Amino acid sequence: VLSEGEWQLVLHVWAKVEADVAGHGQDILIRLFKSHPETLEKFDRFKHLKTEAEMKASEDLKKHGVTVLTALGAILKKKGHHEAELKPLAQSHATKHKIPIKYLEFISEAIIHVLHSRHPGDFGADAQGAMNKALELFRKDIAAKYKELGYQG
Ligand code: HEM
Repeated sequence: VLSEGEWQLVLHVWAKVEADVAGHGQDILIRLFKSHPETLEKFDRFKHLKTEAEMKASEDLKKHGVTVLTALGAILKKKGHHEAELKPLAQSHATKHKIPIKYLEFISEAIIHVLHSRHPGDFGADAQGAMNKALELFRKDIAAKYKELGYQG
């Protein structure tokens, strides 16, 4: 359970992300695909992209980065009370997209790296720890729905 102070650190940096949702979404997905190429293979939509420059040039990738970060921002702003938001996302990711929980750990690492690069003054160690706690809570609650559905592993 995050404390109020931890949530304030999370949402303070997140309000900065929202100034350029699309640039953040591109940077996070590109870092994910470069750091963990098995993730790119899950996207029929993107798996034709073979270089970082091709990834940066893809408008469709930039659009999907916005989709992803808008869903995550709506979850963070619930401060843990996010059951209604996670149901459909766990269901699609487990049963349609076939995304292991581990790959959610990988995207969490990419989010934290990009927030540290773009917002160092608002993303000191206290805020890095709080965001890590918020993304761990996200993964914990998604993993429980995966397990219900027979996909935790
Ligand atoms: C912060 C974590 C993530 C969030 C908030 C998120 C959010 C979303 C949203 C909102 C959609 C569109 C609606 C839906 O299908 O449920 C989507 C689609 C999708 N996501 Fe995620 N996602 C996350 C992580 C991942 C990861 C790690 C992968 C793969 C490694 C992944 C793979 C996909 C795929 C394959 C689609 C369908 C893309 C298409 O063909 O249109 N997601 N995601």
